[PDB]
Amino acid sequence: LREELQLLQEQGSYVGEVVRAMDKKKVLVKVHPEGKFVVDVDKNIDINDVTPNCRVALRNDSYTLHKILPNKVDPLVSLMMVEKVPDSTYEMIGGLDKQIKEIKEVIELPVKHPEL
Amino acid sequence: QSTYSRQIKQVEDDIQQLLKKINELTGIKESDTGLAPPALWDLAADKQTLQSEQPLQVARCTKIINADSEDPKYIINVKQFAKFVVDLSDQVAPTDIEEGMRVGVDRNKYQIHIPLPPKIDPTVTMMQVEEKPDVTYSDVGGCKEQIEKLREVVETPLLHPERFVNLGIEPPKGVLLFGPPGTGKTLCARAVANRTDACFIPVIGSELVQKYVGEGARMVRELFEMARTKKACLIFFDEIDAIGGARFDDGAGGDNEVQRTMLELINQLDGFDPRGNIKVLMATNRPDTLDPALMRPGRLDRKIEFSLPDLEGRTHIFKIHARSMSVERDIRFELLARLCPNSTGAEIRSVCTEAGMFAIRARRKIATEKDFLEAVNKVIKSYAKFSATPRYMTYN
Amino acid sequence: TQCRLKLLKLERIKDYLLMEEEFIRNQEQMKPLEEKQEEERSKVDDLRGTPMSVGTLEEIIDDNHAIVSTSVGSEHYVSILSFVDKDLLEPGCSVLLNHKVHAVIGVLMDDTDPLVTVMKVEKAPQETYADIGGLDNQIQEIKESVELPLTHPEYYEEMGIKPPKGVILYGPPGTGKTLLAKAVANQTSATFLRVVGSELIQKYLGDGPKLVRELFRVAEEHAPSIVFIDEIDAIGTKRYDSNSGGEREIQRTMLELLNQLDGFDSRGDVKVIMATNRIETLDPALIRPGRIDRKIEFPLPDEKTKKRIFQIHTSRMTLADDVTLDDLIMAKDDLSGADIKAICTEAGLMALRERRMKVTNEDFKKSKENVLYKKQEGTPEGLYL
Repeated sequence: LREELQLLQEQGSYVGEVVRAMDKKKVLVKVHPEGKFVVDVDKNIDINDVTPNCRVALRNDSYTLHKILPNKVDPLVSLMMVEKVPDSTYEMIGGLDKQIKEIKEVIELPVKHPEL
Repeated sequence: QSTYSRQIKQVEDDIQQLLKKINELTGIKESDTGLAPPALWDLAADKQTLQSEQPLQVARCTKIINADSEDPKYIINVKQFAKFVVDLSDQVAPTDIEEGMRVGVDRNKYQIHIPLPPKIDPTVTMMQVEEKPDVTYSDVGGCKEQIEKLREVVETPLLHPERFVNLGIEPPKGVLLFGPPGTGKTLCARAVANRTDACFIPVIGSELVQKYVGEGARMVRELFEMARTKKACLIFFDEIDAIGGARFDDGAGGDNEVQRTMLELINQLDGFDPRGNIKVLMATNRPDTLDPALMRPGRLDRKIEFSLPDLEGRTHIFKIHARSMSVERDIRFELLARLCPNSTGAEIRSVCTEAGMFAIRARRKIATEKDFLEAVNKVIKSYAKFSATPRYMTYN
Repeated sequence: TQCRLKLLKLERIKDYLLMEEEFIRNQEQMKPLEEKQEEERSKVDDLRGTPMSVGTLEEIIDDNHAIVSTSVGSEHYVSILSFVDKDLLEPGCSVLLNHKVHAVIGVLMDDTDPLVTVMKVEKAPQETYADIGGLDNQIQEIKESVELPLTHPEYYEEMGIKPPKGVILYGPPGTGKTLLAKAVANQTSATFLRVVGSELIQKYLGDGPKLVRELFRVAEEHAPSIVFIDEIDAIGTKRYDSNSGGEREIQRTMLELLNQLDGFDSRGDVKVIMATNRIETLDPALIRPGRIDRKIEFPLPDEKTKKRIFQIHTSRMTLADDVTLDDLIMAKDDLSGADIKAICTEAGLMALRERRMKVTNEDFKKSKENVLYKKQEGTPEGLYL
């Protein structure tokens, strides 16, 4: 408990994500509400144990990395959620049974198996 | 020899391994140092590092009002648009910073070390700029009637204002060069530019239009002024239907963004002041889009039409072009030009280019009659229908 | 020839060995590089420290200062740091700044944008050269213009003309105008940049001409190049009325391409092959002879040209005696190369509907009807003939 206040008090923190990871032992991170910064790697997380577009934590005024958040973030993943895929099954829609066959062949078949 | 060959392959790996040591000493990548000029600069450089002269944040001074607490203060508005009241760092006098002038302030300590050069905020306009270009003098047709008319207005005050004052003639201002694409408004302007040997800034208006309404306008005034200050400047404004279009709105659109900039150019040429002796040339793609302010004499003294180069011009472009080229000389260069229909300048040259290509194709030290006939019969049929001129000329 | 290779090699051996020799040996002996060489390495590394703010080099000023605009929302007129060179900061490249006090520590990054990525298109096409049969003359014309000066510019610039550039591809659409640029591009081995003409007019205001500059600038840097501009016909045909940039946007874009092409810029090694429907529907500003020396008009494809293209597609397709090429070609009129491609692609698709992985004479006969209607359709024309 004694120790917790010392750990707890810190300059602050930031949340960025790795845009790119160099071969120069610096990592390119964009902190979310500010610009991009190029910073040296920490002990815990560096270039070999990171893959880009992995959200990573920073401890402020040094921007050294703490722990890797296992979740991935891209602009594309949020977009998908916001637009929202429908609930309605082809059955529900039906009476368009003649239509579900026609659409199926051109859209669905080449994405599922482009191999064929 | 064999030993020497081995090194060719090798040097590439050898530079890659060494690369952290190269980077530090010569430059680029890890520890960028040039070693030749930053070394020499190093003693002066130490003064700046010690001070808060880094940062020295981009700003322009609104007003130099001094006030109490720390006496030498200036009221500045930064280029990102918020004002700070700042201090003077001792290294200049309050005289050096002046109202409206561009100035540097710190971000960590807000104070002026050295004032920032005024009016050089467009980078976009600079992108296009090549000073004194020209394809080669031979493609022009050399001295045409068109070139000579252009020199009287253009060359002569830049070269000598002395002769102007002596005779007692007002110095000219504006030449308006017009015609549909490819009648060479830009080609002739480059040729006179080189001859006069005045510094030459040509610019496309399409980069002095950028972001929203009013930012492009700031770029045009500052650029123009800067040139005006400069003694013996020639500005060739290249293709303006991008700061030169029609004036209207209909309230389902609007030409505004274009008109703000166009009007800003027009205003500046003579000014509300007498006139300078620094020349402006405008190249326009339509004579149908121009408003009367631009047309007034003293912002446009004589109108010269470079549209569809003249009867003399069609033959000169082929022969002066032909002169340069290795071609047959038993064919009349004028016959090929004459065949060309209502020829734009670009079109006359198109015959020479197509004619020569066949000759290069063979790899002869001349050309033959056959190369010329296929070229010219092809040009008369197809190209002429497909020129700029049938569509544009009726409109204009 | 061989002797030359030895001379070139001569500069390069000395460059690697000298840099290696000098760094280590000179800190060791007397005081030449010595204290000064450590000093540059150390000072830059400490100032840079953690973190560094990224900025972009807008301009360089002659008085040991520069205009950097930083990615923190503030612009700076920086002062140069001791032992960093002003004149190694490219206007193409972005520079790294120490984020405590703004001075250029150095360039570890040149940075990258999604804007670059549009211009650069890599091609590795299913159909390429010798997968096109017939219309043999049309390929030879293209090459005299594009391939021959691009490979060997030396005579062409030397004779006195600017090098003949490009070709304009017009006539009946469908001849195989798109295949031809991609195929010739492999033979010459020119970097193939593909960008649509309609993509250049977009919502954003003033981004439109800037993009066109980038398209040309990147083509030039890559070195041998051809820019295939697909569907350029599009700017002219449509006054879109769906862009906030408006009629203003269309105007300013159209001029910039002309500027970048030749202009006063007069860039070389950049051929533009223009794909259009017709050049009678194309915008009159853009079109004009003497930027493009040669124009090619394809004839209507005949029965004869059609057989050679089909033999190739038959080779790519499942092999059988139930493939009947001749019948389909004969039935059809004097009409495009595209159709030969369409009959083969629709035939495979058609098979999947059946629950068959076979493409037989039945899939083809059904395919002949749809392809023929869509493309031009013979039953209107039969009356007029």
